[PDB]
Amino acid sequence: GDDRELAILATAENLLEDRPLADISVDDLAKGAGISRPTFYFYFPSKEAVLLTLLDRVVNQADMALQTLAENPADTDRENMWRTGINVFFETFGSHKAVTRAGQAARATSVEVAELWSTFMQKWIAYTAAVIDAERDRGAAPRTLPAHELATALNLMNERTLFASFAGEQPSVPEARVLDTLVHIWVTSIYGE
Amino acid sequence: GDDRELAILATAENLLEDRPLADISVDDLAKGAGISRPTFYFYFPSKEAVLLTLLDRVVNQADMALQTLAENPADTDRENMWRTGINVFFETFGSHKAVTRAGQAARATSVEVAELWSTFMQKWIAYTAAVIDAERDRGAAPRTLPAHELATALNLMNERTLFASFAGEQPSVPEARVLDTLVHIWVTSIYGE
Ligand SMILES: O=C(NCC1CCCC1)C1CCCC1
Ligand SMILES: O=C(NCC1CCCC1)C1CCCC1
Repeated sequence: GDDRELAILATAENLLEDRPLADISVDDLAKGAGISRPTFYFYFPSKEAVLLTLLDRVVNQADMALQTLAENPADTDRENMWRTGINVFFETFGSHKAVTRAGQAARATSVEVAELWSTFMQKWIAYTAAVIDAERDRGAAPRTLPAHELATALNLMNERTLFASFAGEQPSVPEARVLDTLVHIWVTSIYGE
Repeated sequence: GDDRELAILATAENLLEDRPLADISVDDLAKGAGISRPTFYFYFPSKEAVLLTLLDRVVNQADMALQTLAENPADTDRENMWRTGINVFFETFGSHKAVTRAGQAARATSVEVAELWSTFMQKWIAYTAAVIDAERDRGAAPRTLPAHELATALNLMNERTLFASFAGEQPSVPEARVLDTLVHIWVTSIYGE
C-alpha cells in the first residue's frame, strides 16, 4: 500500500545518488522495491512520475517548514531572522541533493516539474516581498526597489547559488560558506539605502 | 568559405527563434544555407557544433566588450560603473536570446557547452573580485565577505535572473526592470557594512 509506494520512492532516491534518471529503469525501481514490473505500474505511471512525487514531497517539506517559522517568530535580530528563513532551503534541499539535482535536470523536459517549481517559487517570493513590505512599514527598511522585484532577484540568486554549491559546480560558493554569503547580500540589499 | 559557414550560423540563429535544437535538422540548416547535406558536414560535424560555435561567438563578444570597458574607465560614480559592466551582459545576451536559451538547455547534455560557460564565468567572477578588492584597498568598499565568494553569488544571481527575464519565465523580473534591480543588489552588497 503506502509501504510498497514508499519503498519505490526510497529506491529511486537511493539510485539517483549514483546515476541520472535516464540510467535508471522501471525494472531497477521494481527490484529495489521488491515487486514486479507490472506491480510498479500500479503505483506510478512511469519513472518520471516517481521523480515528480519525490520533488513534490521535498518542496512541500521546505514549504511546511517555512510556514512553521513564519507562525513562530524566532527571537533574534534581523540578520538572524533572514538566515533562519534561508536555512530552511539550505537544510531541506541540502538533505536531498540527488532529488534536487534530478528535479533540476527535469525542469527542461517536464511541464509538471516546471509548474510545481514555478508555483512554489511564486509563493516564496510573495512571502519574501510581504516580509520586506512589513519591514518598510515599520520603518526598519528603506523604500528602495519595488519589494516584489527585489524578492524575485534574491530568491533566484538563492535558487542558482544553492544548487551550484550542492552540485559542487565550477564556479560555486563552497557549501560551508554559502549561507553566510547569501545572508550578507539579502541583509545589505534589503536594509541598505 | 567563411560565407558558407556564416550562412549556416545565421540560419541556425534564425531557426532557434521559432523552435528548439531538437526540432531543427541538418537538412534545415543546409537548405537555409543554400548547400547540400554532405556539404554542411564539411563545415561542422553536427547541429550541436553549430550551437557551440554560436555560443562561443556570443560569449567572446560579451568578453571583448567587457575588456573594452575595463581598459577604458567610464567617468562616473560607482553605481553607474557597475551598471555599465552588467549592461555588457544584458545587451549582449539580450541581443541573442534564442542562442542564450538554446545554449542554456545544452549545458546539461554537452560537456563542451558546460566547460565553455564555466571557463568564462570563472574569468568574469575573478575580474569582479579583482574590482571589489581594488575598491576595498582604496577605502571605497568595507571588508565584509571574501571578495571572491561575494563575486561568485552576484555573478550567479545575474546569470539566473537575466536568463529568467529574457525567457519571460514565471517568476522573473520584467526585462525593463532587471538592470536597475541587479545594480541595486550589487551596489548595496559591495559597499554596504
Ligand atoms: O532560499 C530561497 N528563498 C529564501 C527564503 C527567505 C524567506 C522565504 C524565501 C530560495 C532558494 C530556492 C527556493 C527559495
Ligand atoms: O552580469 C554578469 N556579470 C556582471 C559583471 C560585472 C563586471 C563583470 C561581471 C553575469 C551574467 C552572466 C555572466 C556574468
